[PDB]
Amino acid sequence: VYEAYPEKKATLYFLVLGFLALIVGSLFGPFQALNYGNVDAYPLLKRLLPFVQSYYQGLTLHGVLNAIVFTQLFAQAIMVYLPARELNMRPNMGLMWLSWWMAFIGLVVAALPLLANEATVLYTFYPPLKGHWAFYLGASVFVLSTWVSIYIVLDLWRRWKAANPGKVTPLVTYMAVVFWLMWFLASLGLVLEAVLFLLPWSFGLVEGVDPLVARTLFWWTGHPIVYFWLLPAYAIIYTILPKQAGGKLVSDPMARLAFLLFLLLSTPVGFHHQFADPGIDPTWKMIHSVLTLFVAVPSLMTAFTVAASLEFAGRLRGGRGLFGWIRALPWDNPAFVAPVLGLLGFIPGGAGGIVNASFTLDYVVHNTAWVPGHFHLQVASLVTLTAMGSLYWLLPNLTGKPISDAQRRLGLAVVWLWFLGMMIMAVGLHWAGLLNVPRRAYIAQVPDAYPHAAVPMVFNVLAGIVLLVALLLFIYGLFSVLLSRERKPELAEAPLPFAEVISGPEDRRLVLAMDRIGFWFAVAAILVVLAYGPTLVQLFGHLNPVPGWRLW
Amino acid sequence: EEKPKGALAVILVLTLTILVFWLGVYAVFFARG
Amino acid sequence: DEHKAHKAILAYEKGWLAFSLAMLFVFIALIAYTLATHTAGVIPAGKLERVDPTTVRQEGPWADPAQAVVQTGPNQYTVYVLAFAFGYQPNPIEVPQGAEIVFKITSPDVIHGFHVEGTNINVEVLPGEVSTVRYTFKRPGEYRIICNQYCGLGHQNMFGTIVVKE
Ligand code: HAS
Ligand code: HEM
Ligand code: CUA
Repeated sequence: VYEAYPEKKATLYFLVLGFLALIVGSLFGPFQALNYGNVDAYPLLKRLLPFVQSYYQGLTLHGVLNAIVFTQLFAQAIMVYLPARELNMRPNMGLMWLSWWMAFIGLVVAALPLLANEATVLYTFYPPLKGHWAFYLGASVFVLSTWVSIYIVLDLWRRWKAANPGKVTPLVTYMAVVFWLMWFLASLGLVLEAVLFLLPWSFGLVEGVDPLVARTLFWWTGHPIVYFWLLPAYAIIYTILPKQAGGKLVSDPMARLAFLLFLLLSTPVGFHHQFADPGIDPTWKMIHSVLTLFVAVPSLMTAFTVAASLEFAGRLRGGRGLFGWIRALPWDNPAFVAPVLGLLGFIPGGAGGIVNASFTLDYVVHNTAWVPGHFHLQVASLVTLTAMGSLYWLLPNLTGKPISDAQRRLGLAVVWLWFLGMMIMAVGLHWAGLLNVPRRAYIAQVPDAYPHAAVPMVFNVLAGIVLLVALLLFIYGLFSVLLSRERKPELAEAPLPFAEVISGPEDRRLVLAMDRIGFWFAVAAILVVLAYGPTLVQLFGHLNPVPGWRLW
Repeated sequence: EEKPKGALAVILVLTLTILVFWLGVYAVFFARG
Repeated sequence: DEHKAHKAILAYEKGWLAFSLAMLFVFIALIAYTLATHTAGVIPAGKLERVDPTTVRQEGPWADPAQAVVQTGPNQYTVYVLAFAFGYQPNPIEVPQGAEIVFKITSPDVIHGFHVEGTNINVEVLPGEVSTVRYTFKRPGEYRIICNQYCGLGHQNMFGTIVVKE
């Protein structure tokens, strides 16, 4: 297990590191949900943890830990370990263990300041909000790690391409390749935003940073970063769920095309986060809008490919008429159950995002509690649930520890609660957003400030209780899996459960074209030079740096 | 065997849910106009 | 079977595609609809219009708050607003009804939000830059301004007031 696949170990450390992160970050959730239901439990939390000074220090850890530390680590686990196991190759271990220590040292470096109240700036850290230099230095190093993650997978692909000239990229690899490439293009904004401004700014080397340029450059990454969260799930959903589900991936090509399209349209769409900004041309915003409705196509595609697969998996295990196939599925199965539930809520999640996309409509919901509503369905439901369920096949595979009857049932427990709780919370937040309730606010410290929002508050609070149990149950579940001296090697070498693929004759021509990865990559690059170049050049001509503020 | 009526339901629940959300807001949009 | 089922999958994969595209295009047609009417005002101006955050409230159109409102057109009034750590100026903002109001907003500290409850006005305010938005108030009375971009510990507590005179 460890010594002809030590990748299993390096992979396992990305998980623990990540799951300890999701646990710590998550603690603040239940609180913030009640906070949105008009209850102040923060003296209660302040008495659990002496170091918390404000709602906002807590929302910062929560944003950062969960959405930045958890998700990247999961990404690293999945989008490196999966391709390696399909190809039956080892990554450069020297390089792989460098990526780990960089994600650990960046994490640590950043935390010290975060936990000391020197970076209460949210996971977006918009200037002139000026946090401690080690939080910028820490996050940068934390991100940069992913650059080794790109390289490593590119290497494995160079290696397999060579042993096999002419041959088509295997599916998971194909996916991991466009994924890491797309993520390299993404990360250019944030790195430039770090290298050119943030880092000098807090190092004392300049007294000021441009708010518009800073956010424009940040949103170059902060959109594709969410796809950088999703694909590792889509990867699993496409090539492993359908096995767990009792059937097959119905289309190899469609899954590549899906991901291709992500490589193309994930990065040039950032002014969707800036509809509400000055100094960016109305023409460009609409352009960025059309392209955003475009990046929604892959997922619309994904809905169909995936649905079919489950219908056929449920057909295979004797599923009946219009809906019969749904019952026939293995509902006893945490690995099956967790992302299928996530996928139900991904429906609404998406249908929100598209409202969000459509320029003029974004002035109804922008910075309300509706964006939270939205993204929780997305990253704290689907990505996280896919993550959660996946321990039930991935963790046995890493360590060789099997899952008992009860730990499974404890998991089923967690996932049905998490999902329901996430559903519920989405009603509240969406509802609250339409009633103009802003986000990122300590609203329970102004009790008579949203009196027309009485009801959705109930839901928030209710989701807060449910999801507190959800998380506690999970922490217990997780650690029982991790701290049992229960071990067998034979199922730890037992292969990952990859699905077989349905593949037609027409594939050939289509799949060969999508393999022209250098070309597709070049286009993606051009798409970003076209979509951001004009606007960036403008800004870089008329730079108005303003001093930093500390307001916590 | 035959036509993926299950998938065709799902893409139909998706389609119904996109419209509700979108038109639901477009309506609100003009109302706050 | 099996191959028999890949064909008919792919067709409807194309078909679902066809549909979703049209549907997505109609959205695009309805959006550039809103863009051709009056409601398009709430879109910030694109033109860069730079100011200095450390002087904005001692010299120029944001220093005296009683200067805020100016007849700038035959039915057009410009209102210079300052969003700042935990409030708005003037407080309240007083604007006449039915008139086109051209809000010019900025900040002397960090980013704030300018979200006028009841309306489509929802513009980010940025130190160093000027958010130009326009809007015609149709129903009179008090409107409440909400800062919806975290600004520091007093964020939750940063409200203003628009007063639209009949
Ligand atoms: C990881 C999580 C992320 C995903 C994924 C995501 C999806 C989208 N979003 Fe979003 N979003 C926006 C647009 C979209 C669009 C167009 C999509 C699309 O990618 C959506 C594609 C999804 C679909 C088209 C639905 C497909 C459904 C499927 C695949 C499930 C079907 C289920 C089946 C088949 C199972 C059935 C099985 C059975 C057994 C029944 C916009 C604007 O365009 C804003 C700015 C709003 C503002 O003012 O800030 C925004 C705001 C956010 C923020 C806030 C950032 C901040 O703090 O400021 C985050 C974190 C976020 C994350 C995510 N978002 N989003
Ligand atoms: C225990 C379940 C969770 C609960 C009850 C919860 C609660 C909340 C609430 C109520 C908000 C809105 C707070 C506000 O706007 O002031 C929020 C924000 C947020 N949540 Fe969660 N959360 C949970 C788990 C997660 C997870 C696992 C992730 C990431 C994968 C996540 C990602 C985020 C992000 C990115 C924000 C935005 C914070 C910001 O604006 O800086 N949440 N959370
Ligand atoms: Cu100013 Cu929130």
